[PDB]
This record gives sequence, C-alpha cells and structure tokens, in this order.
Amino acid sequence: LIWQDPLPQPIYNPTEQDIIDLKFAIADSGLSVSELVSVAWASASTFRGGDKRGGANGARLALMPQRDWDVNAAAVRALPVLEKIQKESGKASLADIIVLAGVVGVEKAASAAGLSIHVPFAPGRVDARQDQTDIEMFELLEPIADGFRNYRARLDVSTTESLLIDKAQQLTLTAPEMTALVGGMRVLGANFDGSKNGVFTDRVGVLSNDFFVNLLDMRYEWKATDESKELFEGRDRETGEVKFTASRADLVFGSNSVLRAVAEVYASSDAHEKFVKDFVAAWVKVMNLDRFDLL
Repeated sequence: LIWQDPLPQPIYNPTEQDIIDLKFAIADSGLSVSELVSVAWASASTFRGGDKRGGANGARLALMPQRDWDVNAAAVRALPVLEKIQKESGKASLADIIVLAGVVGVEKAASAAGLSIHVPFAPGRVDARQDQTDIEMFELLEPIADGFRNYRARLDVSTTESLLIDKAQQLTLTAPEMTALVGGMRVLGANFDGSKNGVFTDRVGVLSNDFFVNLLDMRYEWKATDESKELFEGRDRETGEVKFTASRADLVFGSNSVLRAVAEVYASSDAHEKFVKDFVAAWVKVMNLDRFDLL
C-alpha cells in the first residue's frame, strides 16, 4: 500500500493468432529449452506475496537493477533475441514475450518427454520504463538465494534449505508446488548457472521426473564433499562412479519428512503424467502471480 510500483497503460493487444505466430517465432529463435525457461523464471520469480511487488509484469528483468543481478546473468542472455522478436512482431510487449518464451520452453520440454500438454498463457503484460522501476527499491529485492535455480549467495546468512522455504512462500507456493517446481527446473537445465547440481538426468531439457527417481534411488550414496555440506556427490554404489552432484536445496527434498513424501509421488512408476501436469500447474501459478487485473 505504502510503496507500489507503477505500470503503464498497455500499448499492445495481441489476438490469439499473434500469440501463436509469436510462439512460433520464439520456437524458431535458437534459444534452448533451458534458455527459454530461465528467462521466464527469472522474470516471474521476483514476486513477493503480501507486499505484492515484483513478478513478470513490466519486464523489469530487462531493466535495472534486475538485469545486472548475478542470479540473472545467464537468463538475461536471452533478451537480445526476444527483444528483436518483440520489435519485429509489434503485436506484443517484451513482458508478454519473456513469459510466452517460458511457455514454449516447457511445452517443447514436455514433447520430448513424449508428452503433449498445452501451457496456458495469459496475455496482457506491459513493459515498465526504467522511470517506474525505482533502483533503490528493487535493490531490496535482489535475492540471497533461489533454490529453484540453485542459486545461493552470502553463505553466512541462514541456510540454503531454509531460504528455499522462504523463497517458495514468497511465491505463495504449496509444498508439492515447490517440489514439482524444483524437480522440473532441474531437469530442464534451469539452474541460474552452468552447475549440474541436482540435474539428475541424462537428457537435460526433457521434462521428466528423473529428479525424483534419481533423488530417491538407493543405488546412489550421497556424501558431503567438505565440512560445510553445501555440495554433495551421488556415487553409484555399483560402478563406484560419481554420477551426480547436489546442493542442499536439491537434497533437502530427500531428507525432510514432508518433502520426501511428495518426491515419491513423483518418483512413482506411473507418475510422469501426474508430475508434468503438476509442474505446468505450478508453473502457470508463478507466471501469473502478479496478474491482478485478471482476477
């Protein structure tokens, strides 16, 4: 109430066939699944329930300061291309198109998992100007951790796994939603980083449930590499090969009572369809967190 971030009147109004031409422009753009999903996730995940600031509306991912955040350094590499596309289409905002990109990325992911879901998209976002994006006040929002992206700074404040809860609650996520969300993001190759931490799959960019299966496989022994236990390795008990690395955000999903009961739904033989759905559902939740006009 006391601080609101201004947004401009929409200068665009895409029809359902604009959108579809846009999805096909993004699809033919050269951006990988992981680049698509990263740029969208990085737009949307600034949301803070209650305060209601941040979110994907306004494309402030493209503005200062978010554009310089360490968390975003890889996500932001996608913007030149998406910008070029928004400008040549002229049917929709950078904001709407950063999100649509995530949408193309998830569906493309899911159709490699030999799935075929449609990711609900909601048009209408506008682009904020730098002048409606107060630097000092979005500075407060730079995240200390985003376990959805396996990002973690300032190792002396609180803990990696507690910051995961905090983050998820900020986005108003339920436990299954965080869960679905984390396991999806891992397999789509959306760490903030190049890290392979938690990327438990041979096929990155396939929206599989590998994260959950591999997470709970007794074939794998997990051990901290050093006294901080910020980094683990999953060694294959058979071959003795180090197959996987993991952070605390990855592994808390197998240590915690509640998170674990959820990961086994999703590691279940028959669960793929259930997880993909739940991912898409939680995915669209985050994308739309700030879409007040719509509700």
